[PDB]
Amino acid sequence: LKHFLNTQDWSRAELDALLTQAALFKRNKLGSELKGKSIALVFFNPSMRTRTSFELGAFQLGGHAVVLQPGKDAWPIEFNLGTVMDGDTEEHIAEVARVLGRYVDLIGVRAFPKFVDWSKDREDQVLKSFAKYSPVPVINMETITHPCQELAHALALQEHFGTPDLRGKKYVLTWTYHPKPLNTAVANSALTIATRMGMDVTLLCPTPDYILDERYMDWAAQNVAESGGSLQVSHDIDSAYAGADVVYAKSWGALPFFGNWEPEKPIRDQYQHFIVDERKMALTNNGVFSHCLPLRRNVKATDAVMDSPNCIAIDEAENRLHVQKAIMAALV
Amino acid sequence: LKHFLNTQDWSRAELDALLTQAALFKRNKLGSELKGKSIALVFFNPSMRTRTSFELGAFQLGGHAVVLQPGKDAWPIEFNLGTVMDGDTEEHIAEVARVLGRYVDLIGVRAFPKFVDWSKDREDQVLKSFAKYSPVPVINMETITHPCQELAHALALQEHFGTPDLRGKKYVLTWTYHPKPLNTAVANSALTIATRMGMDVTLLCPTPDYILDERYMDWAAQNVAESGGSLQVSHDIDSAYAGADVVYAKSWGALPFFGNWEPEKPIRDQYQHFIVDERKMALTNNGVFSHCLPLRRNVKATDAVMDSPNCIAIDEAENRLHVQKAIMAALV
Amino acid sequence: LKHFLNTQDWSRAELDALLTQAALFKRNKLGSELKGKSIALVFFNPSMRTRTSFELGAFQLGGHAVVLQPGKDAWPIEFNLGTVMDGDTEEHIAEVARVLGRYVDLIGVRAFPKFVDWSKDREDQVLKSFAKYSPVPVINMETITHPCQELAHALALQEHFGTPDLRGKKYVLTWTYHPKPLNTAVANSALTIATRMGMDVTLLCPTPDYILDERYMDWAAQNVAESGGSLQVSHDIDSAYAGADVVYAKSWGALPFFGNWEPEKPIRDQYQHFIVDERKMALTNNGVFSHCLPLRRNVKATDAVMDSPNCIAIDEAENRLHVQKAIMAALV
Ligand SMILES: CCC[C@H](NC(C)=O)C(=O)O
Ligand SMILES: CCC[C@H](NC(C)=O)C(=O)O
Ligand SMILES: CCC[C@H](NC(C)=O)C(=O)O
Repeated sequence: LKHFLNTQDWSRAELDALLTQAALFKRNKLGSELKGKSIALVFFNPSMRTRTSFELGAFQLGGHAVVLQPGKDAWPIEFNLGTVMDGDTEEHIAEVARVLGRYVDLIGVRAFPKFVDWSKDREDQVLKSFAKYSPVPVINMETITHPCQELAHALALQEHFGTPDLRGKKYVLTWTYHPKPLNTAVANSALTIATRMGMDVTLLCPTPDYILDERYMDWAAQNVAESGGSLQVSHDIDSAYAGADVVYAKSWGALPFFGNWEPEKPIRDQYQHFIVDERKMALTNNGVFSHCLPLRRNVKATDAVMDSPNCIAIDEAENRLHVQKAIMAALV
Repeated sequence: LKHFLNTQDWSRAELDALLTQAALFKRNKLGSELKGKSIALVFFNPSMRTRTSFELGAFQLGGHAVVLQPGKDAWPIEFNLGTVMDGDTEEHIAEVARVLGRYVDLIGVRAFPKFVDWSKDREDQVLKSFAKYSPVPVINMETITHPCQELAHALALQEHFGTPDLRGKKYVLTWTYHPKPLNTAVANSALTIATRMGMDVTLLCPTPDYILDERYMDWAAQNVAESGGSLQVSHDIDSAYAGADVVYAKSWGALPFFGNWEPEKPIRDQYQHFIVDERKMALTNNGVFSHCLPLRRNVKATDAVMDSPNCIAIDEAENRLHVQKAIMAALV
Repeated sequence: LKHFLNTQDWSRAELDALLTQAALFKRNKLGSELKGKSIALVFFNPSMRTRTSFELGAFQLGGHAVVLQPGKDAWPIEFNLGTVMDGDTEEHIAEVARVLGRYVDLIGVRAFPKFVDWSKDREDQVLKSFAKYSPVPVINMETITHPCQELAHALALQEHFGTPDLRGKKYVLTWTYHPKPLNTAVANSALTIATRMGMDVTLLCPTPDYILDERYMDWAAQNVAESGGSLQVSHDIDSAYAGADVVYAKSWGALPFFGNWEPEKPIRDQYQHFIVDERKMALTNNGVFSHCLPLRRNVKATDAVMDSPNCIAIDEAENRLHVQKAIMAALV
């Protein structure tokens, strides 16, 4: 059974095929690839673009999406095995996934980490459990990686540069400020796809404490050694931005401070200058800027940067619809 | 770009065309005016009729509605310009409207005032922001006016009297009781459409403090001088109801007490007799009664009045579906 | 006007026809029985299977389901007659049902008892009110009985035994543990359909305090005297399970302790051994086990029992989709 849990699990040929079908769907939006079929969109956290794009995608391909929110409308779910369910959870994922599998043709799941202990969050328990127990394909709508965002992002880049081959371009994945510590998911994904596409990647972040999990630093290393690109970690703003072709910002809490954010607060607060403004973007080679959204203006990026003709965030956002339809079509 | 923010922005010819198409859709409900198209229904407050009627309307015309609730499922939105987003809001309407505009063909928005300061609520910031930043038509699903309700109401009246020409009829817009101070939106809208239709309008309310915002009193004045009707403010029940052809009730907090409801509580509480009962309706010329709903029985109107054959509230409620389909068809 | 409030209200011929159409829909899922039609699914409590199955069912038959949650998105509703609505409820069911009746073709309603006073919960006020005021057919999505579950369950049994005639088989409806007192709805329904199908039924429960409401014990008595089966109440585990062909578990709070659960807590807590495990199921005649779900593993039933090839709960869950489509088709 083929799932869409991570682009890393797919071959470059399969990913290229997805992106191409995405471009094709962008040209002809209505189709019958999902006629009479349905997808259950399970959300354990908030969403605007993901819920909307998947729901419309199913509709445009002749299918139907059922939106579920455990703890809100659906019953809370237990994932640990062999435990006595006398707590807050009403049913086990074993039953949930099997039941849904009798109703729908695809299952999407969004579940952010709990931020109490990275040792447990990094195991990707919710996603793996759905994939384990579901008799139908499972799609990652963001857990500790955000693969649908990776493809929307990659397509937007290929569209901007007018070619599927991004090798050569200097890609800068920069950390940015936010009053709260966030998920590293989008950053892990950006690092993964940027290297898989063979670009010259630079992970710009405040201090070594903000370096991503080894799992992704290693995926990136293997991707580079096979794509022809390169990976580099930096803590100097100006040097990183210089000559860049692409700048992708994202904020995230330092992994070493999981379950202990009290001391990390003052640390991030002294790096508010990592905000993407005109000054930094001027150091790039007429490079493009993007963010996965939602974005806090004048915090993560300035109004000027967001309204700049070089900001392709809205195009990347649109592409979420096209890439997802390609993913659903490929899995059914 | 044409939007449906207020009937006042539309010409009488355009409004007559909408009402006619509404009547046509009421005769033939299934159509293809929205085939493959979609509308994002953004709700910042509760709704039963609006969400249901729009959702079914999109379905019946071959399209699909995506229901969103910022703060509930979708991310909270910021509307103020050039501010530092380090508060409760995650993204700016600038991005929200542009992203949705890449997904859907129409955007509906419902956003009640905050009731903290009428000076800010009356600016209609949420609605204006969507219309400003959206690349697709925007529809007012109720903010400080309720135009979809105006047309459902007008159509119901034309159906009751068997003619589109309502000139001559005596229309009474009466305030009614409610334990809490409410939005003036429906009252502002009733005053607007009743005069636009050229009826003899009387705004019956407890005291001068309950008179509506000058903006709408002025719209009404201009509507009368062009429709042939008339406007009048009254504080005497019996005289107002006498010979009336239509009685539309609605409760609302006195504008002069915005952000300071403590002292207004005892004021409204001494006017519970403004409730629409058999006695008052008997003073009318076999007139009809209606309310936008939801209605608190034995508080706003008595059970007898609600179950009276002269109460057309259910018909007006149904018309919300037909008028809205006419609006969506006209905007696409 | 025909509604689907309880299987008891339907003749055996009509129920047999529903089950047959259910089997037919299971063979050919896409149809046009609800083309252009819609159903309003009103939920006053949580749901995963019910919301999903009804929503997909409407879609597969060419219709559309509108999901509503009073108090969450829709306005709170009042059901008592002739009262002054100055409390938490915004509108009366009289208006709600009539308005929905102008929009949709069917109305489903789920409303659990309040658990404050069985004397009032047993009156089934919400369901009866919808059926009273709605101009369109009403469907019970679970209140104090769960008829859609009854048919999904019955069909699963007929499929397992390879015949619609279940007479002769020994059916055991056993109470099970749960940290909290639950609704008796599913148990009342199981007792009702098991006897209506003419099986040898045994209601196994801890003490006489856990016996179901007389209303259902009486329905069962009348069903037996007409179906040829038999009814029996038991408090001895091993004797009940011995030679059973079917074992259906469900937990519920003792009716005599409604509104006074404090003292019942220690009572249920001393019967945790009523859990359905391998030991008990081994006493059966290679019998099948099922539960309506959601189920707490290692509390209501053990992991071994749930993963046993004799557990048909997933099949019963799937059947909810098929039986419901048969119900909607029959009512339109
Ligand atoms: C697109 C994912 C956004 C989510 N953002 C927040 C602010 O929680 C995150 O950081 O993963
Ligand atoms: C149809 C709009 C109803 C809303 N009512 C309440 C009670 O908030 C209002 O007064 O504007
Ligand atoms: C299928 C109905 C399940 C509901 N369960 C809970 C746990 O509330 C009940 O006991 O009625």
